[PDB]
Amino acid sequence: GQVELGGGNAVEVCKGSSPEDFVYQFKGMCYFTNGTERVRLVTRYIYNREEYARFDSDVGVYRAVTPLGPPAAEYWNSQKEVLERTRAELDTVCRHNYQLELRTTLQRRVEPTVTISPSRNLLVCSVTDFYPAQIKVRWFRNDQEETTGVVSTPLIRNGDWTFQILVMLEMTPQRGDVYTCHVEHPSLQNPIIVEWRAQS
Amino acid sequence: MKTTQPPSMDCAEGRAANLPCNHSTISGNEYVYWYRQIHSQGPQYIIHGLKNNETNEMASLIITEDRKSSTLILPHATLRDTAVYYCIVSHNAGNMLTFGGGTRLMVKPHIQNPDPAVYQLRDSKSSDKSVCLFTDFDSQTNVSQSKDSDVYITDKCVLDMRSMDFKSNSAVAWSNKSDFACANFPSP
Amino acid sequence: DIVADHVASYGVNLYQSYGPSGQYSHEFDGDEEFYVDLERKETVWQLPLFRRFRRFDPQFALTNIAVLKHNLNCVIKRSNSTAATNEVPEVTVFSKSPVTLGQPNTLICLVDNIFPPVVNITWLSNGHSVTEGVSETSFLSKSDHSFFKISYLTFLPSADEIYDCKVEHWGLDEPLLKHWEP
Amino acid sequence: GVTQTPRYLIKTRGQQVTLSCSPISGHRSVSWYQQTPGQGLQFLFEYFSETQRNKGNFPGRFSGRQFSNSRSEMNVSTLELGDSALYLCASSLERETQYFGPGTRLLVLEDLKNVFPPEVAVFEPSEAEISHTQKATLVCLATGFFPDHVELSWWVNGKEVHSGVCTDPQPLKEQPALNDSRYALSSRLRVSATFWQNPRNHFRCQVQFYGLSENDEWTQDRAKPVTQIVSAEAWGRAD
Ligand SMILES: *[C@@H]1O[C@H](CO)[C@@H](O)[C@H](O)[C@H]1NC(C)=O
Ligand SMILES: *[C@@H]1O[C@H](CO)[C@@H](O)[C@H](O)[C@H]1NC(C)=O
Repeated sequence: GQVELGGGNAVEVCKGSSPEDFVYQFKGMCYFTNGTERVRLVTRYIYNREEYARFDSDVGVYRAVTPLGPPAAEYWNSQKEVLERTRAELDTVCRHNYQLELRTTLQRRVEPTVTISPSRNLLVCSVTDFYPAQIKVRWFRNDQEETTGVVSTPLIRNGDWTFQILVMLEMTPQRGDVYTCHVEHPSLQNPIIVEWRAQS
Repeated sequence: MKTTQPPSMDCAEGRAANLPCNHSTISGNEYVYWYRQIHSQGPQYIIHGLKNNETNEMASLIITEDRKSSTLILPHATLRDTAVYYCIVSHNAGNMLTFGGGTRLMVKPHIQNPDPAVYQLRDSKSSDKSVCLFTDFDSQTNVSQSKDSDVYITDKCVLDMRSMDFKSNSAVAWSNKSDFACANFPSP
Repeated sequence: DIVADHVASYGVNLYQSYGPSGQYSHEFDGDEEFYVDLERKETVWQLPLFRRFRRFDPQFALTNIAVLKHNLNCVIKRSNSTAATNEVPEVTVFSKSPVTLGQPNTLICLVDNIFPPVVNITWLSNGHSVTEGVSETSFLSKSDHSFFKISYLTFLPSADEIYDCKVEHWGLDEPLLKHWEP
Repeated sequence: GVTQTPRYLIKTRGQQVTLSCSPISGHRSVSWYQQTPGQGLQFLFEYFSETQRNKGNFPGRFSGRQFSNSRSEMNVSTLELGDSALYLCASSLERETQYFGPGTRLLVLEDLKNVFPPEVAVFEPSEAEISHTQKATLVCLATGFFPDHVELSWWVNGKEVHSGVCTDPQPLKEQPALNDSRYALSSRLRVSATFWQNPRNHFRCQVQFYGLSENDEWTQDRAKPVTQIVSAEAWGRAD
């Protein structure tokens, strides 16, 4: 639709403007809860990994985190022009850009892919390529859910708007066993089941 | 522009001046700004708003809850509030400032005792030259008559004598034919 | 930190002084929505869904990053010219999908705790620099105000196992060579 | 507020112009605009920290500059007839509300052969107005001047007066069919009957014409139309 906006970087108080490096960061963060019912705008002014000044919508005014930016926070509160839009950015930026998340991000569903492969005995149930990164993966052995011999790696963010996880299982092969791997995910109305049989 | 306005707007002096503005395509991240400007002069910032109704001591601005339209309200319109008022939208993100058609506001004064008369004045440096003056006429009168060959007529002008709070309209007309007559078309 | 159902980063403004380089990007739930090419003045969305329904003016970044260049020279003089501590990064190489000896796949090289954001990633196949089919994402923010970058390599698994991820950073004494085969 | 110099300027083809602007104390975002009746308010370029943050779609002849004290400058090269405009300066705190300055009225002409100073004349109020309404009205008439860069002010006993004065909002073109027509401006001063009928009162219509400078070149046989003050007077009379 219309052009979106972002956090407004307030101006500093100075009188105008391995190798060494000076890094300056600024993050316009926003924390939504229960849809658009509990929006919280928290802008962070960071200098060399050290956050020295921040704004909070729950507070309403700028504050200095470290003794490095009292001159910035106290000056950013004095200017009525700066504090006027900074308070209004939660409605201008976040509460507005969140409405496009419903149309795009928050409606995105991706069905994962489940494969069981031994390693030679460790069994690996690899759930791959899914969204929105909410899954419940369980290992079973003939109607009984294994737990003690199951390794669960954390969620792996692939960076391409997909996720990946690996749930492993140590086992003793007994003839007649059937090792199913349940995978519960929002995009799936019914869970994906992949089995591995004990034979020979 | 993303806004629309009526260009023909006039009101009586002292009474409220409600200048409307329609911006149905405005987003939740665009402010509503109001600028006025006398031509050949720099524009003047008045008031700006996003949600709710805000009041600067110069004028007030109301915005509908649906954000479809907004109106600029002047409490007591004076003679100085006769510029061209612009209604614009802005992201307030270092973007440009784009103007539209605007609203040419004219503050019609109050003439309590109108006495329209056609006077004729003489030049001090030379009695050969002369001008005519139509003054003390109605405030709602189209004094701009068409200019003929070497016959010039100016627009209205409101004199505010602060020593006796007396106000009256006036307009000057002259010619180079030196056979001045200055004929006097009914009043009502 | 702060508990919420969703966390969006509509700033992530970056500007360092080592090499006059910057980066603007929006993030939702850790993933990058887009990044603004500060040289070509273009908004590069990371999803086709965004290219058909989203919209962003790259001028906002140039207007915003210019403020960082002012604030950077500001706090440098207030902090007695305090440099940035070179944190030690760590590399983890894995695959996007279970690799089979015939069907192609995508190799992923994750580099975490990148600060300052001056890092390189180059793939090494059998000691040779693999150039065809290499992609990397822009710097992604972290809670501790560091960064992490992910690199990719489109390949087809075979008998060749030499698939390293050369990562050179100031926090490291020697360049790291992390190779992993399923 | 926003200081912007010069106020008026008259140039020819090929010349260059350097405009300056001092913003509001505390502001460091100077924006430039060109206001024309045929193009409206067109964005030029914006300077913030001695750098060009935003830029419009104007040719390379339109350049800008900014100094450490937030004061910005703007230069135009190889002026054309279409460059004549009211160049505005918008001072902004950063990205917030912009406040415009007075503006520099620029005029580009093919030559200076049609630059005339005004012929100012004052017309005494008739004895017929003084007897009817008990109020005397003086009429000042400035005609035959180009360009319209002019300012009128009344002076009574050496003091500039504002009460009871009125001036036409825009000048009048004596030849509306021509675009190079000399302009005309009128203004009125109204006083009480007894005040005009006092010989000690001295009324003067002052007119400030902004024309050529002492450094410009002049070739025509007419006297050089430099920036001057043309003023006619009228002493009060008691008959
Ligand atoms: C927030 O929670 C309330 C609790 O009943 C619910 O009614 C509402 O739909 C939720 N979402 C909002 C307000 O956006
Ligand atoms: C690698 O990164 C280092 C910074 O630590 C620096 O030499 C340069 O940016 C890169 N050089 C090469 C050859 O990639």
